[PDB]
Amino acid sequence: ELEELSVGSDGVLIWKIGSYGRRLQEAKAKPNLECFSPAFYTHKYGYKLQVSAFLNGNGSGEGTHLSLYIRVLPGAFDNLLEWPFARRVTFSLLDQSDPGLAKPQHVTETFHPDPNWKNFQKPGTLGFGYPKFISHQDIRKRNYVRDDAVFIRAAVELP
Amino acid sequence: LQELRRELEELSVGSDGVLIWKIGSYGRRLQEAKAKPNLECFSPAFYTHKYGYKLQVSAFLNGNGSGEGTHLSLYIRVLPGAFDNLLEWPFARRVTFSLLDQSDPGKPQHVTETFHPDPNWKNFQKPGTLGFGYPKFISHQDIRKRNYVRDDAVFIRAAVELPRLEHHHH
Amino acid sequence: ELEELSVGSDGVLIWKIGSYGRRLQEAKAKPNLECFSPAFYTHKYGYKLQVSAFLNGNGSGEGTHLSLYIRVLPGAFDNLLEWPFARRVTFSLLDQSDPGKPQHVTETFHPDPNWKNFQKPGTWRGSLDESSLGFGYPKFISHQDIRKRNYVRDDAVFIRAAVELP
Repeated sequence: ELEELSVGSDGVLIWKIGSYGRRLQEAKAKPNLECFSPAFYTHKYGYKLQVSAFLNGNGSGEGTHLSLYIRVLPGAFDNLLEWPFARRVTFSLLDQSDPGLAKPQHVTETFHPDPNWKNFQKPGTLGFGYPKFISHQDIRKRNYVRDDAVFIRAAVELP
Repeated sequence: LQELRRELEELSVGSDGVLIWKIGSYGRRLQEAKAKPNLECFSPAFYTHKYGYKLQVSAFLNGNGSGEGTHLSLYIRVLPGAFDNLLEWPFARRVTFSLLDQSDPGKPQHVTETFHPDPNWKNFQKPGTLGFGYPKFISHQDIRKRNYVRDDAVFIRAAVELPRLEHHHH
Repeated sequence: ELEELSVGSDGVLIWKIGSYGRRLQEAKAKPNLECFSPAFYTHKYGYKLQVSAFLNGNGSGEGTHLSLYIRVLPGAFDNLLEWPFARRVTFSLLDQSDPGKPQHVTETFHPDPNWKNFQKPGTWRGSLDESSLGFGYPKFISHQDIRKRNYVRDDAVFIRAAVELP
C-alpha cells in the first residue's frame, strides 16, 4: 500500500497525534487504549517500525504520564536484514515553539535495543518503551501540546 | 477519489528542495487562457523537505497584472501544512524560479529568478495569523526562443534553499 | 502518478518477485514469458527504467536459466537529460541470508553508445525491438544454481538494479 511508501527521513519519523484532548479522556477511561503511528521503514529497504503511545500512561506511568513504545513489524525485506534489530532509537516529544525565538526544548529518551529479549527479533509467519516518558504536569508545560496536537518523533540511527 | 489524492499530497516532497512542474499541451493551454482570463495554472502542493513547509506554484500562461497578454506570470504560495508549528516563521528560504530550456547537455540556459522572501509579505508568515511572484517572468516572444517549448510542454522549476544541517565538527 | 513516485534510492531498485514456484511453473507452460519490474527513475526527474526477468530463460538461457534485462522507457523528463543513457548498471540476484556473508550474484556493464534503446526515447530507430527492448543477461543464473543457498527464500527472489550516479 502506501505503507511501503512511508520511509523515514534519514531514519526519522514524525508522527502527529491530533484531537489530543478527546483522546486523553478516552485513555483515562480505558487505560488500555493505544495510539499507533503509521508504519515506516528505517531506510529504503529496511526494517518496518511502528510507534505507539499511551496518553494516560501504562504500567508505572499509568494515570500519571505519557507512555511511548516502538515495535518491529513484518516487512518485505526482512530476509535481507541483520537480525536482531540492533539500531538505537531516540524518542522525542516535540516542543512546538518557533525555533526562531529559542532552542525549543524537547523531552527525549534513547535506548539501545537489547538482544537479550525476543522483542526485536525477526518477525515471523510490544517492542521497547518508556512508561514514564513525560508526566502530565510536564506535558502541560511549554508547547508540547499545541493546537490540540502532539508530535512524536522517532529517530533511528543509521549506519 | 479526492481522498487518496490528498494523501498523495503528503507524499509530495522536494528533491533536495526542487519542484519540477510540467505543463503540457502548451499551445492549447495558452490559447484557453487567452479565451478565459484570468486563468491560473496550479502546480501540485509540495513540501520543501520532509516535515518541511508546504508550497504551491502558480502560473498564468496569459499573464497576470503587469503581465497580461505579454507574459507568462509566476508566483509561489505558502500553504497551511501539517508541521507548521515546528517551523520558523516567517518563511525565509531562498526561492529560485526557472523556466527550463529543454536542450540536451550535449549546454542550456534557462530563465531564472531568485528572491529572499519578504518578511512583511503576509503569505510568508505563519498560516492562520496571495502569492509573491513575477508578473513578467517570460515574454511570449522569448518563450518561443530556444527550447522553452518542446513537444508542447514547459517545465517550471522551483528551487527552495534548504536549511543546511549543523553537525558537530569532529 | 502512482508510477511517478517510483525512485530511485541512490539509483537503486529492489524488485521482489513473489510466488516464485508458481511463476516458474507458469513460465514453463508458456515459453518467452516475461516478468516486469515496476518502472523506476534513476533519480527524481531522471531517467525511467524497467527491469525484466525470464524465470525460465530467454534466448540462449531458455529453459535453463533466469534471464535478466533492463530497458529505457519514455519518461516525462526526457528532454532535460543527456542521451544516450550512459550510466553503469549492476544486476544482482540477492542471496537472502542474514549478515551473520551473502553470496550475491552480480554483473555490471557499461552501456554502449550505439545501443538503440538507450538513445533518446520516442524516435523509431530500426524496429520495435531496437527502440524498445533492453539489455542484460540471458544466463544470469541457472536453475540448479538458484536452488542453492537462499537465492530463493519463502517463495520469493530479490532482484536488485543499481544505476551508478556519476
